[PDB]
Amino acid sequence: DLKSLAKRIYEAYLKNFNMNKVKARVILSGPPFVIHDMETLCMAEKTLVAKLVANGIQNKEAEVRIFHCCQCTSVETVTELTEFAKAIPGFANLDLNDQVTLLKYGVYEAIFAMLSSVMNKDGMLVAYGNGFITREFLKSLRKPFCDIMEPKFDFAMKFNALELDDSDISLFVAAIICCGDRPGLLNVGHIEKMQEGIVHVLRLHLQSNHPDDIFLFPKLLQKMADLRQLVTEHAQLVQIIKKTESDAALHPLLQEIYRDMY
Amino acid sequence: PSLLKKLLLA
Ligand SMILES: CC(C)(Sc1ccc(CCN(CCCCC2CCCCC2)C(=O)NC2CCCCC2)cc1)C(=O)O
Repeated sequence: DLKSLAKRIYEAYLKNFNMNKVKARVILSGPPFVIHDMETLCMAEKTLVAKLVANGIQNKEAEVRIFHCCQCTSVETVTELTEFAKAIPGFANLDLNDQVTLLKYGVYEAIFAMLSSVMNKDGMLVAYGNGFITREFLKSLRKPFCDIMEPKFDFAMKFNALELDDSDISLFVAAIICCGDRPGLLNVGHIEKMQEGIVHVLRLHLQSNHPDDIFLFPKLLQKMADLRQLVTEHAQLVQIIKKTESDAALHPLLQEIYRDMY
Repeated sequence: PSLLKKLLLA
């Protein structure tokens, strides 16, 4: 049954992501440590990422230290997304090379969708729910580092106005991953059929869970397209950083994901 | 054996 597909996907999302929207809102309502300036950045580093500045790289610029912490977080999130993908019914029956391709193109769209759950108009919850970085602090970083997060806050504020819950977001992330128009897929037809099943369950679930919003499904299709564009632009900025910033070397896994992408 | 594929095989 399609209700079973939706529940299995939701259960896989609750199991595999450390942060979910209910948990994040519980914390964001009221005690995470607030990073809003350089003084509090340095304090947070000593409490929450002690090893990073035990010596250490703390003679590198603050923007570069933040970027490193962000890379570590993305490496962790790719692992969580991979375990979630492996639990999406039918994903494990795909060609292993197609599974790689789907993850490669889908992870950052899924990341920026899920980032919305930890953002409000003032900032974002970070470090496994233990810190909160203000949106204004991130805007205050030197270029180009101040240009990374702001488009993601802009996406998140509109996405959050749709008032989705984790049961919806889990299906939306599954739809993002199981996308038959990624470049290089071997078995496009089998992936399109899998995608169709997930999208069908998403359409029915939104009708049930959001009876008040008759356009919520096409709104979410548009958000998927917006996320693809957001990822293309993000990758372009990452390339500017990798090229102009010597201390901003990419973790090998992230280099692999970005290579030959867009 | 890419790192992504390694994660899938974990
Ligand atoms: C790293 C690039 C090269 S650029 C990039 C990409 C993503 C992000 C958002 C990272 N982040 C803040 C992580 C902030 C860590 C904090 C910094 C200050 C000191 C204490 C620790 C965060 O919380 N991510 C969530 C995780 C939960 C699931 C949703 C995503 C920032 C930059 C990449 O493309 O990967």
